[PDB]
Amino acid sequence: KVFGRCELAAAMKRHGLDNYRGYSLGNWVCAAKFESNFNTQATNRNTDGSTDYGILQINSRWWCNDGRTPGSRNLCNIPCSALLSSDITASVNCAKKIVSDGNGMNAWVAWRNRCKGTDVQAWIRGCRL
Ligand code: NA
Repeated sequence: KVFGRCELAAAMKRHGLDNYRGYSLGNWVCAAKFESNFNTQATNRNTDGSTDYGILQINSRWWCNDGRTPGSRNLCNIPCSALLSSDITASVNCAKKIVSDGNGMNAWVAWRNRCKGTDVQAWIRGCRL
């Protein structure tokens, strides 16, 4: 599924991502924009042979099992395919663990490079939340 900006903002809030670990909803929408372009089916191979899955490009290296990432962990206790669902619950649950891991949203390199310190409120501007 390709979400709209305000539709994704609404689904993130309903799943308790808004202000989770102090990160305003605009920060999560901005990360999703540049990770996946709001596409729940987005997958990208990393050079180390791990894969990033879903709206928030969660990495098989640590967080999900795709069965092809040697030496990896599955810390969110899920198949990486569940991160590709039109329902974002599993992606949200697992992003809660990632952002609690100690480096906050810096774990999303696109967040750091393209969202951090920007006017992230623009991402939820005009949205009926
Ligand atoms: Na893994």
